Amino acid sequence: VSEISWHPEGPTKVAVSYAIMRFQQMPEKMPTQAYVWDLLNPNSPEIKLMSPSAVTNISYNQKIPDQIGGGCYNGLLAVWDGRKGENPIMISPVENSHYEPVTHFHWLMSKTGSECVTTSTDGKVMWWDTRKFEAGPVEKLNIIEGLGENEEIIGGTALEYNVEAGPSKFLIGTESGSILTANKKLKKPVEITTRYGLDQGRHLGPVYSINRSNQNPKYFLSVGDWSCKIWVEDLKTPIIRTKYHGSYLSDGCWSPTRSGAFFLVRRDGWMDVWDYYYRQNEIAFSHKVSDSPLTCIKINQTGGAYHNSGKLCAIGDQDGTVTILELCDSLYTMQPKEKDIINEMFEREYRKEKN
Amino acid sequence: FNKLEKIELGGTKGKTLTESIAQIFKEFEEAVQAFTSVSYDIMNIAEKKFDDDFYEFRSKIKELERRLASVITQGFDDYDTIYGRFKLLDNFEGLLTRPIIADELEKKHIVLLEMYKQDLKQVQSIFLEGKQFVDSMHENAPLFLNMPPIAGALTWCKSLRDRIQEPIEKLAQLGQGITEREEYKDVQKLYTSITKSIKDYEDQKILSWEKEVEDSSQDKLKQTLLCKDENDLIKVNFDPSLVRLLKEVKYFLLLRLEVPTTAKDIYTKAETYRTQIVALDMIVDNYNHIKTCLLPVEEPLVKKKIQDMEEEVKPGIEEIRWKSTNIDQFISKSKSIV
Repeated sequence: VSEISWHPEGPTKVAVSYAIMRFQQMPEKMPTQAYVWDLLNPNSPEIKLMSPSAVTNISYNQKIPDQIGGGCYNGLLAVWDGRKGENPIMISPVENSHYEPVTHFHWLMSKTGSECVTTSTDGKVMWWDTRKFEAGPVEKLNIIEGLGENEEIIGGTALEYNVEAGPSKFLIGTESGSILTANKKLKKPVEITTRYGLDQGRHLGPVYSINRSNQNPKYFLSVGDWSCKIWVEDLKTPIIRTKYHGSYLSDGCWSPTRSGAFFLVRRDGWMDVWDYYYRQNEIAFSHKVSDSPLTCIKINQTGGAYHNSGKLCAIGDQDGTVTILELCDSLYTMQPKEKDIINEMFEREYRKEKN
Repeated sequence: FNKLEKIELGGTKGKTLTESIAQIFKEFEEAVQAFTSVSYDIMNIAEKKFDDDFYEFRSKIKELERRLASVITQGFDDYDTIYGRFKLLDNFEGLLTRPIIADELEKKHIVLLEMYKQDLKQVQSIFLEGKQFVDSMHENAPLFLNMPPIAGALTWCKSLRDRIQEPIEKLAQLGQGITEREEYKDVQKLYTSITKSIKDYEDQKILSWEKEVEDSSQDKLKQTLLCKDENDLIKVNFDPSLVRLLKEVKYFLLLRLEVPTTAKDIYTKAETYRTQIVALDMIVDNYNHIKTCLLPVEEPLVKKKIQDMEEEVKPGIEEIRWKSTNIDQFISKSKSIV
């Protein structure tokens, strides 16, 4: 289960896309379909989404209810409707589509009509229009690193976009381990305004997940190789590096309800929750979801019925099983003065880093 | 003391440590106010009153230094990581109070060296379990997401190698002959042994890969396009291995080191090969639909139109050889007839 997404209206439906990231380990003519599960009945998927090729990443769109957009292994971009499922209504042109498997697929919420930005392994980043796929993506950007006269194209494995950050700033994580921010401009097609960890922040392994806490937009944590790091908006180096971990961390996401605690899922099948409110030095707790490696972790936002924000977390195993874990009420519920304490500690850490 | 006030470590526990540091900075200012007032004095050689003040001031500096040693020791234990502890040392690099703080630093250096021993052992133990899976190309392998398996092993080795050597540059920075310490020397021997094993594995991969690249060159030269089954459903016969070899070369450029020999021409046309395959794929899908989706009554009614296309594409399949591609013209005639 390469990517897991949550229903925008509430945590009642989860969309999971299945594909094999191993190079040439996928059997010829293997099944390439996406199933959207329902919390009420877990025996089988409520609806089935059929695509020409396996979809690496599928995410829900808040702007249009029950609309799912995914990136195929071939690099084709497809859109499905949650209510009817079946075949995909919108498919991008193959040749004009970016080469290699899609790495990340996200929906830009700052538009009258939903738009999707796709970052993948060809070292390019493209912005697409759902209403008018037309002749390829509207904007094409190659992730050159180091500027100057030395240009090397490095594939981007992570794309981070937030409403608080706005449409102006896009966060991208390269295969080399550096993070590049691209700012869309009416005047010039694309600008790589900031390079993150060019010298001291380079990750040993390619960055897989880049996320920013919902409570504070300025602080965003990138999970790369053994240990995920947290960087401030204007500092090239990471503000805080947390320990080291067994195997590698496939995906780490901030808790929407509480800024202080962020969850990282390792490739050893163990998920560990890091809470900075109580102890910065050690993991709050470690849980083994399954023997199989955890490919990705998604945390629900907003909510309805008996489920509050951050109560349910969905983690996708390498085996293909998807498990929803109900977090403890104390962990999800904001603790007294958590927002004030985290801001003071983060600002203090940022000041120490500047010195 | 002025430098100490500016320091903002912001590591592990916060504010309470800063408040203690702020009081220590104030404590130094209070001593300056006593000494700072300097009634009479003015460093007179004849006056011995200043010397008495110096001794009182000497005790105050020692009290300030003693508090700094305690706070510094607590912070080092709190970080719990070699990188985190090292960062704290850089902040206080100019704040060491000579011998008072220096004695505490020696105790800190052995603890930091011990931590690197655990990381080296953990990397090595992880490496051995990971190495067996990578060689057999087993599922849930160390290589991240999807990448060429032979190319990925070299990239994976580099990530492990980078983690091991990040501390060594920082370690060489430490003064007071920490190198002389036998414990430090033992850790260095362990690090050298781990690096040598990784290179051999990389050399086997690159060595074995080099031989595979020579075999792969032949596959591109003699694949062509092959039609299979009773129905003439022509499909690209480009060896799936070629795709891995071409994608394999791009990863090597990202990891630098030494590029393959004679794989450049393939990498030179790598962009062209991708464009040609997409164009070739579209006509093949179009050419198969007419071949097998045609109605039974339709084919008999106009056999000549379908047969001419087959005769037209019959030479094209024979023509196929990645050695020289004239598919743009081949494509224009084939797409228009298809």
